[PDB]
Amino acid sequence: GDDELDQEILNLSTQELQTRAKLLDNEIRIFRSELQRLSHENNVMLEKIKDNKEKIKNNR
Amino acid sequence: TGRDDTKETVYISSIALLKMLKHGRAGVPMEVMGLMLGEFVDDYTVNVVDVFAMPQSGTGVSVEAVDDVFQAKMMDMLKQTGRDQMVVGWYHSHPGFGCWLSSVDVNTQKSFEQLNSRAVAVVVDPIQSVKGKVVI
Amino acid sequence: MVLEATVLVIDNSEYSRNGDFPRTRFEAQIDSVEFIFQAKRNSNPENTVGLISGAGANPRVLSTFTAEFGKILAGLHDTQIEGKLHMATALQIAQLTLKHRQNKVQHQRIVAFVCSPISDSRDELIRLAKTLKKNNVAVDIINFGEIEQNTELLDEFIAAVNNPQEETSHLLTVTPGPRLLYENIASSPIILEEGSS
Repeated sequence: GDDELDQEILNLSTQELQTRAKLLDNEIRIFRSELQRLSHENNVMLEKIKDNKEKIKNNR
Repeated sequence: TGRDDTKETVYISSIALLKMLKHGRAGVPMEVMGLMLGEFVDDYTVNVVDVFAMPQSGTGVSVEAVDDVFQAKMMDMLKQTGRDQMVVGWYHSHPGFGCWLSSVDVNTQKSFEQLNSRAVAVVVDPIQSVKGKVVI
Repeated sequence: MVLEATVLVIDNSEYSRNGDFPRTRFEAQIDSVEFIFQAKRNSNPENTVGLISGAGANPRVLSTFTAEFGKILAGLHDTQIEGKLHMATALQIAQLTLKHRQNKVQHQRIVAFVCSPISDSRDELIRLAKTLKKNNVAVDIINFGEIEQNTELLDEFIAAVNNPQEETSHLLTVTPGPRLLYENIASSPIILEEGSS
């Protein structure tokens, strides 16, 4: 957090800092969608290797 | 009186026959197998409406190479398409040898006979079906 | 309500690239879906959610009924926004998706986001409105498309659907002004809704 502290009282208003974290709330609600999107794909992928390897060990 | 067992004749629908041949020749000489979906009506008619293939192994047929997990998924696929009825047995393909059950195959068959007594085993010879006769 | 299957219709448009809502409407709808899934699932985890779009020049199934939260989410990653929702056909395509369910105990419900003024005919859609309830389908219309200066064809659609039936049609209009689309919809009765039997 190199911002939203007494460094940034100088740069812009203290009310800009009040609202700025609340524009970072939208932004992490979006990064959470994408991170959970990627949770579901790594759960499906790993199980798709299990499907492959199960035949492969039988032949092996 | 007990239960009396008597003649039956296995009627292989045109669909079922092509699938066994296709799956069996393609996988030969590795053993091929699959379940027979159909219905029993009558007491002289085993009617095999369809077959499918269960995944091949390089352990060939085995009691644990039948694989019920795969059977269950497949059954639900037919259920959603409105084609499930009753599994009437199993078939397997010996490669270029005759139709006879192997000792191992007897025990594979003993399992399905518990689940339905009218279950058959259908032994296929694909490399011998390229005559003017199909050997099954 | 409990014991319920829901097809959410997402309106895909260039109207949802508008920044009225945060920080387009589409990016607001991503958040909204995630919330809705959990609300229903924690009311009763035998509920399932399907997802269709308007995307394309014809609606399409991005997800059939699934108990998988991530499949709905994956569907949104796939969908494209240059398509336009055509509501008449989307209702009919939803009705078919609502015949297929995990269990048949799950009730039938449509939830429809509106982000564009609808230019399908009123009399055309009034037939469809009455088809829904014969199939026992009620429809909750979240409206924020037909309030960008447009009439309420909707008023007639919701009255036609309502009847003695535990599935109950609802008209919700969501404040278009910044208060966060998802917040208001989540806070709005959706698991505190009532029947009409």
